[PDB]
Amino acid sequence: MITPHNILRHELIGLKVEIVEAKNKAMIGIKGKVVDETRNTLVIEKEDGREVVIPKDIAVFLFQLKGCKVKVDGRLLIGRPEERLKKKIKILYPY
Amino acid sequence: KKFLEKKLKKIAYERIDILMSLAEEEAKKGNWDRAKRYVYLARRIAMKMRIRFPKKWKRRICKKCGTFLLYGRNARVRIKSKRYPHVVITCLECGAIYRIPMIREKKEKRRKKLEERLKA
RNA sequence: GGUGGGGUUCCCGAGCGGCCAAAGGGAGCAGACUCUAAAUCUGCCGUCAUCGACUUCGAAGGUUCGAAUCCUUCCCCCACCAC
RNA sequence: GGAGGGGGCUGGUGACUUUCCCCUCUUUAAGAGGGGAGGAAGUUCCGCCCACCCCAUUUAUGGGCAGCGUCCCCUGAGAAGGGGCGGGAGAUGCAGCAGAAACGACACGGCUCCGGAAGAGAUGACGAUGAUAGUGAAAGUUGAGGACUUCCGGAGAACCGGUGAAACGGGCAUCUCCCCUGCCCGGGGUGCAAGCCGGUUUCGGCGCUUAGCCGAAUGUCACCGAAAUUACAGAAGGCGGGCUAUAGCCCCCAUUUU
Ligand SMILES: [Zn+2]
Repeated sequence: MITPHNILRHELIGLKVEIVEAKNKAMIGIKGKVVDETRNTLVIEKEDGREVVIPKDIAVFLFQLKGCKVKVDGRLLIGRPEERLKKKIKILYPY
Repeated sequence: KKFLEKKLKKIAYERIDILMSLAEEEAKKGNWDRAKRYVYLARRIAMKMRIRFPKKWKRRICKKCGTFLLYGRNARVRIKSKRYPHVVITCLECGAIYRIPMIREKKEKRRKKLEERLKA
């Protein structure tokens, strides 16, 4: 099962996602699934049919699990998912 | 108190299973390059985690190119056992040809038949 | 300004690219032992605390089938120098 | 138009004080003039000027550097960043598990021959987990009143390895030599807190500066400009290369966007 604690190490591809906050104004309001994932980038296919390239470190993501909705920064999702499942420890201080 | 019941290798095996299931689910649509990307990421996490492939998704992929092999579409599967028992997978994309020798199971069946002959 | 080096468990300290391989010692807890206590021995030894399994080898990136180890960068800690 | 990356530059003038410093100068001792930290001074990875000690005096032998731009590999929003430079031989390693087998080839099983045992002549054994059966036998076409078989042990021409990242065969990394091309000839070791002098423990002087301190000097304000004392950040003998961190403007590239 996919847990909100290990979502820092679970695979993001194959999960519906929407973003709630970002510095880009037009980025806010997208909904879709995750297809491709690189070191700080998701390739998201919308339900409308548009592929978008979303950087991770500028936005916060809301991943839709089996019933759950988890809000995680992409600053926590830094690194390739290969190296992220190797081991990546990120500690963020929003002061 | 037990908070972490799932370890690193267990989530690695789950990522193997999810990525290769999504590889099968996305390989039938028409995007073989996306399925090649899934097989490439699963192979990279297999060499990284030092974990072995499951026996379900073991023979469904190609080692040379990395395309997920649909049997019939881009993979030709023929069983020949005249000289030696073998099941041959043939990649239609690049041309890499692999097989499944079954000599030792035939040896076990042969020893069982020898025991049935000697008991009778 | 300069040379020869070191950072690994709470503290002193080893470690061939490979199964917590992580030598360990002292420390804490528990057992054993004793009238009590010291000393000796046994297991946990960071966690679940019975076997066993996972994390940390100053930090990051990269190579590799796989990093305490090999490469690069960022650091700190030593020793001694004015004549 | 908005986060980000790379390259370029970082001072000048005027006033105050020798009581911020150094140098020069005249003069009823005090004034006047000039100059005063940067792209990295940091990191110490290096080389050269300068010194001492040894061998040697050699371009005979031999040593050192380079194969750049280009290309390859790896990671990024694919601009950009990092590493490398030709070929051969020898040695080591690719743990554990798996696989016949982990770096030169092989022993092993399917294939051929021989010896032993078991069943059998319109019977019976075997056979869709494939039968007499063929091909350069990796591979592919074949698919049954098909049909004379099976095992063990030994020896051999050709083909083949369910495993693993990587295999009857080609790779990877390290080390050492010889096969090249061009340039240069003293070879090593320590380093200015080296080394030298008055002194002979300890001190002062040279190295030392178109800034040159050492108990580590380079001050304050305004302004043209817009490159400005704002970020990283400070000399200590000097010069050149590379790395690290970013202030202001200029130029170039990318995502969202319209
Ligand atoms: Zn292929």
